[PDB]
Amino acid sequence: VHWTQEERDEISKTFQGTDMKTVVTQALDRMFKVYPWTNRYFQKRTDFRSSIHAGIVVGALQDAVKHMDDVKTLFKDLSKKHADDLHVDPGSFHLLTDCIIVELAYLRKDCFTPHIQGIWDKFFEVVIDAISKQYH
Amino acid sequence: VHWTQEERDEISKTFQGTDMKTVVTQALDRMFKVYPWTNRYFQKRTDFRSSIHAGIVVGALQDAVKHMDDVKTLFKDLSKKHADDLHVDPGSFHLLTDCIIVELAYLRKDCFTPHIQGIWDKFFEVVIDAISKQYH
Amino acid sequence: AFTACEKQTIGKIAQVLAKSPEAYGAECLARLFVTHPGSKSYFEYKDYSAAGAKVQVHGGKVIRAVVKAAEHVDDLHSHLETLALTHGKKLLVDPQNFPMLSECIIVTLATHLTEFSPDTHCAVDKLLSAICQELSSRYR
Amino acid sequence: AFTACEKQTIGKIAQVLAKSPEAYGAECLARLFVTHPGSKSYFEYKDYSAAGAKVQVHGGKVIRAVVKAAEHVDDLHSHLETLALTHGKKLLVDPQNFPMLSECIIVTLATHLTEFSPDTHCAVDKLLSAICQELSSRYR
Ligand code: HEM
Ligand code: HEM
Ligand code: HEM
Ligand code: HEM
Repeated sequence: VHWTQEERDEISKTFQGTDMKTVVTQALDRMFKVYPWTNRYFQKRTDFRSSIHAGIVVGALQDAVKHMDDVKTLFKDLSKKHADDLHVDPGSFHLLTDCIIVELAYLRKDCFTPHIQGIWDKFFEVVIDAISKQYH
Repeated sequence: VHWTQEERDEISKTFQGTDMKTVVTQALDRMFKVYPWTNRYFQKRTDFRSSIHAGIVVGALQDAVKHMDDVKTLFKDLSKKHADDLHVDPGSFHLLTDCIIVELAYLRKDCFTPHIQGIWDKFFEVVIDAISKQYH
Repeated sequence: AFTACEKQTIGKIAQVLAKSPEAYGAECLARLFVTHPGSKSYFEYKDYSAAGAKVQVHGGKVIRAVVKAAEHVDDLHSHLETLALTHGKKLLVDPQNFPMLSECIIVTLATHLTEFSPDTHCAVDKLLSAICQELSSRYR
Repeated sequence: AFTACEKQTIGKIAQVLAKSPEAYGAECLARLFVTHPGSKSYFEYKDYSAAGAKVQVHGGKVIRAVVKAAEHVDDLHSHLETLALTHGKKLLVDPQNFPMLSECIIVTLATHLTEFSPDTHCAVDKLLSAICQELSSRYR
């Protein structure tokens, strides 16, 4: 994957000027309602909180944004953790990122243009691939 | 993509020791019956022949195997052809490769083991990605 | 498989889309063309943006059909039959594209609608899925 | 949705499968585990090959269900109702996995059957498609 400066800027700027923690919190809740089967992993953690989890997820994305050209190497362990430890079906990864795009769209309204959506789609595609890599 | 010694031989040995032109001819006929909408690209080609087209398709795959290390670069022009001139839905590429796998399995019967199928699956994944690259 | 609650949300959303079918539909298609370029393969347009005249006309045909389906939700199978025959027997559009467009309609609704809560999203996603399944039902 | 000729082919494939559900199902799942490693996340096995005992027990339940569905084609919605709820409400298996197994069942038949013509392939695919449709109908 190759990034243009405009794409880097759109992603980096949004993470520094938008409350991604809230966006991701609402994206998780949206996901649990539209794609109920994803609850599978959390109905077991009695003290699970969307707010805390979102913060943990945004902390990883924020990291991916800083090493955008090496997301695969950066997420190697996170990927192994999801495959071997958590046993998360990698097919569910896009259900969350797709919900984040809906929340970004809902937040930016007419400013979330097809072109801007394309940049985020591209970014989440790179993130899904990096985190799905260590599934053997 | 990194190919183990085992996969490189499986692929090359087959294109070598097997009648791949017949396999793809039947794969094409199989795709036209199982996924009827793929016929649209040949409905106006009055002189179309499955066996002729197959030799041409096998030609590119043979070239992809010779350059298994960089199919992406090799298929750049072919990808632009399918995208710009032929206007083939890239989402239809796997319908043919999936049928080639069914023909290989019907051909090798019990010798087409899950592990061997994985080799071919990864190969056609690399090929579909290479032929879909130039769609913008 | 639609409760009375989902019926009210759907009808309420069909009302909004009916106001300007072409504008909403054009935006839906533009997102699809940007996110899934392969889908451009079915249209011979010069402009694949929301402003394209051909995209506006097609976008409008698509949304109007969605609005009408939302109104005949009680009999989706008999209502979308003609439309299902058209895609599967005449247009021969690869069915793998239907769900792709459904997600772009969802994103388009989120950028417009004042309220787009998980519940509304779910009701709308359920209608589009039902519509996509009918449209893919007459290929073979 | 099934011509009288498709039900005959379906009826022929169901008898071949019913003879060795464990062996056949195990091969189907092994192929799924190799080509789509993510599907392994639902099972806690030590051996994911067709030689595994756990894989054969599960593979057996899966294939016998298909055999029975092949028997109840005239009303798949009613016959498969219970299994759909189990998948949709109890197991919570991501429905995206269903079509992936369908293709592995198809490859498995191709390596075993004496005759697997495109006509026979089409009838089986249509049956697997309908089963996948019903199994994902009660998630939301
Ligand atoms: C695609 C974006 C995602 C990213 C970047 C991400 C990142 C993370 C991170 C950084 C952790 C903490 C790792 C640790 O415990 O040391 C985590 C834990 C976890 N993730 Fe993911 N994740 C993503 C998507 C998902 C999805 C969609 C699911 C499943 C529906 C999921 C389920 C889990 C679970 C169950 C845990 C552990 C729960 C806990 O310990 O509280 N993740 N994830
Ligand atoms: C990934 C496997 C495929 C490969 C390697 C492949 C390869 C080729 C090659 C080498 C050509 C010749 C290009 C030239 O004119 O120089 C070609 C032509 C063409 N391909 Fe593909 N192709 C593949 C899949 C498909 C599929 C799935 C379709 C559509 C169902 C398709 C439709 C066509 C058409 C319509 C032509 C023109 C043939 C003619 O003029 O008679 N291709 N392809
Ligand atoms: C929400 C799903 C969709 C709906 C409700 C829908 C609806 C329609 C309608 C109402 C028409 C007009 C048919 C006529 O002229 O009688 C049509 C035409 C068409 N549709 Fe679909 N469609 C859908 C998805 C798609 C997708 C995803 C594609 C392909 C990317 C597609 C490609 C076409 C094409 C090529 C035409 C012909 C355009 C023309 O005649 O100029 N449709 N569709
Ligand atoms: C498309 C064909 C499928 C059919 C007909 C089918 C059939 C079955 C049947 C009959 C059972 C046992 C029902 C019971 O005892 O209540 C079962 C269990 C289960 N299925 Fe499915 N299934 C299918 C696909 C899938 C797929 C693709 C996965 C995931 C990769 C999956 C995961 C499960 C799991 C985890 C169980 C529970 C097994 C256990 O805990 O022992 N199923 N399935």
